[PDB]
Amino acid sequence: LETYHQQTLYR
Amino acid sequence: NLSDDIARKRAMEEEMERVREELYHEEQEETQRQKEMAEIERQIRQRLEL
Amino acid sequence: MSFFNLTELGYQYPIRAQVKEPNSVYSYHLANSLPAGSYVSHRPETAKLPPINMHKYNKVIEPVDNPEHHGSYVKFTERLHKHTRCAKGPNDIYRNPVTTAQLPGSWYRKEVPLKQSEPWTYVPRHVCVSSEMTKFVKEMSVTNREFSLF
Amino acid sequence: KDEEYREYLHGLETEAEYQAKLKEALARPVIDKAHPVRRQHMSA
Amino acid sequence: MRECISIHVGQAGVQIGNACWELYCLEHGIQPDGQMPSDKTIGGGDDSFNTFFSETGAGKHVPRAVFVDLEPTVVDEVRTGTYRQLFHPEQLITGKEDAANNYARGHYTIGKEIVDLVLDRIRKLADQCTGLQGFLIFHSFGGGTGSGFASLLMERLSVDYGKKSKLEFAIYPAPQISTAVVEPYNTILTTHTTLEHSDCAFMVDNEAIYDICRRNLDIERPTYTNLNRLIAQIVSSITASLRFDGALNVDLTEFQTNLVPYPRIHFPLATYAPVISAEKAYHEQLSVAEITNACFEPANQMVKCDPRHGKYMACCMLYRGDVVPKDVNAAIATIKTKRTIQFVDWCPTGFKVGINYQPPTVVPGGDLAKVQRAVCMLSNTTAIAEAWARLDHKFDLMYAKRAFVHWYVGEGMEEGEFSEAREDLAALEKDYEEVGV
Amino acid sequence: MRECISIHVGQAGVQIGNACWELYCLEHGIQPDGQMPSDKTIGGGDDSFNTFFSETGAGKHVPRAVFVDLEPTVVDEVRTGTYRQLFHPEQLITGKEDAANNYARGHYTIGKEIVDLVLDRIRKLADQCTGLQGFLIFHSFGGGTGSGFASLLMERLSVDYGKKSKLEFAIYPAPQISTAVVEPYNTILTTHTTLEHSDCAFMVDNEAIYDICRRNLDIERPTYTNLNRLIAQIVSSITASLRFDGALNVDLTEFQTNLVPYPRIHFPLATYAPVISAEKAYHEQLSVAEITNACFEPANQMVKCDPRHGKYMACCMLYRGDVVPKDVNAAIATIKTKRTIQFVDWCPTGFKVGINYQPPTVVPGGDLAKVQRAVCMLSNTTAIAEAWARLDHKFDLMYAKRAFVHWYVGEGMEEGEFSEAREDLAALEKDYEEVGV
Amino acid sequence: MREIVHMQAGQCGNQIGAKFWEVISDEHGIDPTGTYHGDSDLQLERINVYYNEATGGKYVPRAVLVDLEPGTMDSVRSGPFGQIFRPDNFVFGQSGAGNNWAKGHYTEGAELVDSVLDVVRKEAESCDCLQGFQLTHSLGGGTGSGMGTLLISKIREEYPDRIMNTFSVVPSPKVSDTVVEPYNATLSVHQLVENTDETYCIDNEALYDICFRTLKLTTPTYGDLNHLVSATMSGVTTCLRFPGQLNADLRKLAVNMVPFPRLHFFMPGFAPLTSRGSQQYRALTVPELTQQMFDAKNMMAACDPRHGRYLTVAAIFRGRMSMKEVDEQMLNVQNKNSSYFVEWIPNNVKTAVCDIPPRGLKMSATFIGNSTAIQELFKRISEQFTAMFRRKAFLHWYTGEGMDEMEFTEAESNMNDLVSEYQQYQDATAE
Ligand SMILES: Nc1nc2c(ncn2[C@@H]2O[C@H](COP(=O)(O)OP(=O)(O)OP(=O)(O)O)[C@@H](O)[C@H]2O)c(=O)[nH]1
Ligand SMILES: Nc1nc2c(ncn2[C@@H]2O[C@H](COP(=O)(O)OP(=O)(O)OP(=O)(O)O)[C@@H](O)[C@H]2O)c(=O)[nH]1
Ligand SMILES: Nc1nc2c(ncn2[C@@H]2O[C@H](COP(=O)(O)OP(=O)(O)O)[C@@H](O)[C@H]2O)c(=O)[nH]1
Ligand SMILES: [Mg+2]
Ligand SMILES: [Mg+2]
Repeated sequence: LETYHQQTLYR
Repeated sequence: NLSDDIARKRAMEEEMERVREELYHEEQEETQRQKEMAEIERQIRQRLEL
Repeated sequence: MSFFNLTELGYQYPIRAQVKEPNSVYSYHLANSLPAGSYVSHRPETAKLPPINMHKYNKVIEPVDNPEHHGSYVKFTERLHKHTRCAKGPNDIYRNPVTTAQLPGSWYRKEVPLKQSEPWTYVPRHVCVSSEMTKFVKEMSVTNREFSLF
Repeated sequence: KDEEYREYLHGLETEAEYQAKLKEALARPVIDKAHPVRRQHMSA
Repeated sequence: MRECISIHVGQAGVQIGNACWELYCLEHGIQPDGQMPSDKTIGGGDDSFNTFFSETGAGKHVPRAVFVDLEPTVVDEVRTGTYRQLFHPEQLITGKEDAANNYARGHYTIGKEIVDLVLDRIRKLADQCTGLQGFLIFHSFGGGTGSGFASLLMERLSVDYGKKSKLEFAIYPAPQISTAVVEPYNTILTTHTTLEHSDCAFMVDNEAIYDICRRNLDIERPTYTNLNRLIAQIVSSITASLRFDGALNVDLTEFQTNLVPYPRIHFPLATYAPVISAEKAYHEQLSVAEITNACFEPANQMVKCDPRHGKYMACCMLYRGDVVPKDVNAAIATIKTKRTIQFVDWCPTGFKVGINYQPPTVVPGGDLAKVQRAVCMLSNTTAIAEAWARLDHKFDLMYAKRAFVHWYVGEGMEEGEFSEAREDLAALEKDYEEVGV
Repeated sequence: MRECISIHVGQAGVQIGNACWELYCLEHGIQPDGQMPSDKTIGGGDDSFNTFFSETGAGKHVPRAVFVDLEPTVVDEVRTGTYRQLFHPEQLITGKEDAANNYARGHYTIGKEIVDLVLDRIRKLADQCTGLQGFLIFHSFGGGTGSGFASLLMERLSVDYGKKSKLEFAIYPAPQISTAVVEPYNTILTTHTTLEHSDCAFMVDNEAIYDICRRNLDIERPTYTNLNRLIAQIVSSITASLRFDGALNVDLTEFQTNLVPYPRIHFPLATYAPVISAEKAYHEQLSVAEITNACFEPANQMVKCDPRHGKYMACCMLYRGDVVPKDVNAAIATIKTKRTIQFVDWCPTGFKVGINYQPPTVVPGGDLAKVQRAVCMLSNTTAIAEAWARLDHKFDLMYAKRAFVHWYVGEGMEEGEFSEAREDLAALEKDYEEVGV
Repeated sequence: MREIVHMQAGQCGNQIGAKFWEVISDEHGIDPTGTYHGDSDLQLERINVYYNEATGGKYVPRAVLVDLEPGTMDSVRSGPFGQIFRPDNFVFGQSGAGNNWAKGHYTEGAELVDSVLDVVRKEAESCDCLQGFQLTHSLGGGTGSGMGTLLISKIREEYPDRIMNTFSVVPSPKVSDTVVEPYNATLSVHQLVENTDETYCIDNEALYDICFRTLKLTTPTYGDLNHLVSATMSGVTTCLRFPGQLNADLRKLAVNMVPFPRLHFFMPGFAPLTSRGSQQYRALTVPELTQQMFDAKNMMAACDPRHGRYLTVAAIFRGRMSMKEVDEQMLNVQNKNSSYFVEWIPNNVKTAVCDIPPRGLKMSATFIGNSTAIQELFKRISEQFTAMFRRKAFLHWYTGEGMDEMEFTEAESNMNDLVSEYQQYQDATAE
């Protein structure tokens, strides 16, 4: 779940 | 000690022959495997030339 | 996977599930299909956000060469005929036992005695010591047959 | 009670594994046989 | 010098032998690799092991057992299990073709291919045995090896050995719980030919052990491991007077001449008490009177049948632990003054008491609680006529139109053996009713 | 002092010597290169190695052996192997051509050209040694060199050395399972010329060795290595009385005068029989009664022949290890009171025993276990007449149509000498029948 | 050391048994190449039951691929786990199928059964025990009902003491796919009756109903049906390959199921069979497993049990479970449904328990039953055969290719007497 949280914080 | 010396010699001889026939079998397999491509390349070249 | 992709109904590897040291696994990378140069269209099934780092899913089990038997049933058969029992026991090569016939003898730890590991199982043995003439008759009657003392 | 839970997590991990392999198979944009005319069109 | 040979035949026999030799090794101190650790503990010349374990001099003890089965799938698990370096590897006798649930198959064609090697191994082991107390033969009546090959082995042993104490431990079929389908056929066939060759024919019923383990063990889902552990405790309580000194010891010779009245009525019922768990052992007194009252109970009988509808011909009582004889006598007087436990009229004295100081040894991971007092009660009652009646009622119902008979008659057994066995067991029932009247 | 010369003839003798001198060197402490190991063994003095070895002053022990093989392909294995710096080079004699499984070729053409050299080497060894006990001729009846040149040696040596006891270890062909095809011809030819010169011919049969090491040793794939290892164990158990100090010492003269009743019945059977694998040996007592009962069993004779269908002339027990003569006497008493072992009427006292305190030596990479007790059983038995009759049958239904006779005729044999050989073996049959009646 | 020789024949048999080899290879821990990659010895104790070892660590299976046309062999090789069969037991013809039992039995099929028997003789006396044979085929084709029946006849003649079973994908009126299926089925049941030890007859329409129902399979295709049949095969034969609390081999099943010699027609079934949307809504326990076992939705041979009476019924459980629970469930089923059971046979449920579960399930079970309702399929196939043979249906092919009509009449009579034999014990009273 780490990688999708990156784009969650991005937008 | 005399028994362990003989056991060491037999173990060394067995290892040295085992690696030997392993090399023979695997080199035979490698040569056959290369001949397998050689045959089909010969067929392709023959078809193109004809 | 395996049986109809029903998944959450047990282990996909029921024996490999409870093993202390399982086999090494190979995280393979598939040669995809197309050559090194081609445009790929994003099909309207994936997403523009990246795919899963598929490392724990592309797996395949390679064999290991333990010195007990080299993965060979024929060598297993002459070991069985020679009656050479395996070195590591079922309490060592497994976790808690798979088959239920391994339950008799699952408390046995090779490194620690039972009394030291748990003290509540200590039973003081009440045995009568064999006397001198009883020891004499017992050691003699095994060796000889035509001799009897009262 | 710990081992039955380890079985449950192995089930959930295989669920995630099946979903990941399913997404890769929704990917892999060649669809199996891929007749050589279409194959060379996609290649060039 | 007293010592016994244990023959475990069949899958049930082999598994009971596994769970029994685990208990013997644990209570005698021998580790699973066969080595007594000793370590200069409080032991001062222990010799109790030499009733079951032979001694080749290296510190290694090997048991006096033969694990025979005409199928490799359980003998191989014995060979690969924890107790692998314990038994003699030539005393793990196994066959090639599986004898199906078929008395004819276990007795006639492939039964007479491994019996000679089994007899040779038993002959060598008994030549090793100095003074042979007897044979403990463990099997089931479900069929195949436990009914055919066991009967053939006892037929050979009664010929070539003579008057030796052939104690037998059978897994009798339940009235309604069953695994196979020709179990009445196999049990009817094996009773007729173990009637004249077994000195004692101890019974155990799987349904009764199931109800015991579900009722007072507080085990909702018991298994064959728990069943064989309980049977192991029963047989250890039976045989421990040969090994550990007690206040009054009884062995396999007094054992039969106190239990069996008549040469055909030799079918004892063994029950154990207490079979309580540790949770309920924490709240009890566990006196001798309590344990004897638990022994003489219809819900604790193991061959399940109500003994209130029967007469007690003889009762062998085996006490283990810190048991004093006054409590034994008081409990026996109390249950004699009780009006329910009524004995047969030719029997004003009907108890054989045996006291032993050694308490039960708890097996870790087991189900039975560690107790300092135990009683194993051995009934010889007339309530087994009901079990024989149920077995005949199944057998004639199956045989009334020749169901499954083609297997036996194509294997080689003739048609007349079924009728002979039926009339023999009917004679057994009329003997039971004429001795109960 | 108490030394004995070992002549090895043929491939079947040379391979036995290769498996035997290894065991001799490992038993006496001499390294493969003929030396004491690093001069650490030398702390005192002993003549144990003097029987089969001789000092050359500085540090070197050479063996009293003569290796002969006409084909130069198994002698060169010794001359290039590990035991290159042990044998004297002139001892390892070899020829140029091959006898080619032909008794006439090995006795008349090629055997007549190297016999002077091997006899000169035997003369040099006899002058080197102080007081001779005798010779051990290791060979096979077989074919070729082992039939022709061995018989030529035992003619030209028995005419030269006087009586001078000449023990002959012979590999005897199997009842059915043999390697060559002219083996019946070679056996019939060699028994005519090895009858008036041999003093005691120990028979060993390959089928019996295979069956013994397949059943007792659990080896499903045996070979000549295991076979010659067992024969080496036999010759070690025989000569341990000469080499080492024991309670009762039984040497070569004891062997002849206690195993040869009449001067034609000198064909005994050697059974070394505490043979056991390292897995079954740790679970057994391996005591004196067991190891004596193992020899008197038809499934352990090292010639394929049942001793039950026959009578014993005399018996020689050779025990090695922590063995007591009184358990020996108890074992012999039980054997004599046993009914299956049948003796002759004219030999009431028919046992000679030799006790030795030396434990059996263990060879690395072997299959026999480290045992504390060994017994070698040398029996003179009437039952060998069936093997002689089988070889007579095999010879008769080849000489009926003169198969494989032109080879011998061209090599130099007269036609009738086959008929005198057949008459000689028929007289041997009549002698066995007359002494067995 | 027991063993099973596999003898898949026909297109249907080749596909089903290829799926069976795929199912059993990773259960024994064998890669598609053939190298053992298992970790424990519970895998590599009973490899010899289904496999032969070759030099180099390879494990060839023990199957004889039989066909009469190329293409099924090519599909088997092109499929996964295809490069593990030895390319010498690939016996196949070069003329073809045609759903003609005469073409499978008397003519050019029969000039290849010699080669098949030669392969089977090699592969049978290559080993020590030879417990018995499996054959997988369909009773609706020329190379499944001709080759299968010829093989069963020849091998029952050659080895008349072993265990030797067939799996027999039966036809059906709906989902039929062939018009001469009644002819082939009625003319091959005649050979299956006196020459087999047991037949586990399997209905395609029942498999389709399983796929539509509880599996909830939208696009089943011809792979998941073979997966179900393979699961039943593994559940039947798991007691030979793995240790258990109560073990029961094929001969034990044959002894404890078939009471009279012409009654060996059993009904396979498997449990559990859930949906992907319901995989996590019901715990996998012994009573739930027993209920799904005795449910008719998991029956893959049609024959609704309520229109009949069970004879001997065997259940083979896999997984760690309690014999108390298994035996009390087997008791409770018999006590509750006392009407649908034979009154002159008490305790007629043969229970076997193996400790090792299959891949993907913590526990599983296999149903086989000698139900009376198996007469329904034989009745309807005989109905179609007597509707066709009345006004001389497709018959010139069979007659000009080499049979008489007396064979057809004999097959119809020897099927109708089997129907009557099963009908006899549907209402027979004890006393
Ligand atoms: N108490 C107890 N009974 C068992 C056990 N295993 C099997 N049984 C009984 O045995 C019956 C099945 O027949 P088996 O005893 O296994 O048959 P067998 O004597 O081993 O001979 P085979 O048919 O060759 O296996 C079942 O009905 C059980 O009641 C066990 O471990 N403990
Ligand atoms: N025990 C044992 N027997 C052997 C061995 N080698 C050969 N033999 C026996 O010898 C027989 C064959 O005759 P050989 O002794 O080899 O003949 P040879 O003495 O070498 O003389 P040639 O005929 O010239 O080869 C076979 O039947 C074997 O039984 C061996 O290494 N060990
Ligand atoms: N369950 C199942 N049935 C099949 C399969 N292949 C063919 N069939 C059935 O077999 C019938 C035709 O028989 P066929 O296999 O062609 O017999 P063959 O010509 O001898 O090989 C059709 O009705 C199909 O329903 C398969 O892989 N699985
Ligand atoms: Mg069994
Ligand atoms: Mg030679």
